[PDB]
Amino acid sequence: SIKTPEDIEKMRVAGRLAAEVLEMIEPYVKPGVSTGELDRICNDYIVNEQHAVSACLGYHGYPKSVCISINEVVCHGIPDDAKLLKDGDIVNIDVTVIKDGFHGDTSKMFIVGKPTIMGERLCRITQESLYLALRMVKPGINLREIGAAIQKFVEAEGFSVVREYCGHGIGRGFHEEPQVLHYDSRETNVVLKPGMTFTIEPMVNAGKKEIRTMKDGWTVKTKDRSLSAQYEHTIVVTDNGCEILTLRKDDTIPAIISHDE
Ligand SMILES: CCCC[C@H](N)P(=O)(O)O
Ligand SMILES: [Mn+2]
Ligand SMILES: [Mn+2]
Ligand code: NA
Repeated sequence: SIKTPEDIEKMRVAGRLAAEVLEMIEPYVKPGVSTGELDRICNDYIVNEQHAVSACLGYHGYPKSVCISINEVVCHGIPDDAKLLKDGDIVNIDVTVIKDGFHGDTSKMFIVGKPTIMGERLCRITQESLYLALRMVKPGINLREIGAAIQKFVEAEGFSVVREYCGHGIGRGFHEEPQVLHYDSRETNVVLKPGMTFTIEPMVNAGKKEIRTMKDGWTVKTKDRSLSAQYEHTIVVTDNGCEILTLRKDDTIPAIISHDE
């Protein structure tokens, strides 16, 4: 659907809150901390200070407030008090908050302690794949072209793109049309129009693209157990580009990307 200026302003607020959760949690992502504790810190912040709510809790039965994925875990990892972070771990914390009826969905990678060269490389390339997609967003561009560009870049940099999960429209609904694939698919044919709001969240594997879903129905891992990284931003298509609604202080791209002169 096409969001009204009123809807978009509410999404700016929700997106900002989701981003602030990631900015807040940063210092706590240290060796020795449990993902369960990280989840509590995030949830307490969302509820007690932001006065919002996690869109994750109860969603299709999801048991926690945020998703925390480590190393070979591709996405939707479930916070656990017994899972401790250690040196070299690459960790994704995926936050989705609902505020004033609208969603803000975003995630970023954190590297614990001493980084490993490939771990840093994978995260760097993954974020750049997201940035490349973001710089392409504007009315007239087809989602298929965006997916194709992400895949071309990721593969050109020696990595692979997960196919089973994708970006998505977002608003009063957590996941709305359309699907935002991060690869070139013949199924995709959506011409972007101003007012559309959706996420871009490429999952990149250091090894092969194949994944495997654990018994809990949420935790997804790389089939070859290679590392997997992901970054996600919620955006709104503007008349001449896009506006990132979940930008953080550490992002190295501006919130508004216009293609004018
Ligand atoms: C509990 C569901 C988590 C959904 C993720 N935020 P995404 O939509 O980025 O995959
Ligand atoms: Mn997310
Ligand atoms: Mn999402
Ligand atoms: Na991972």
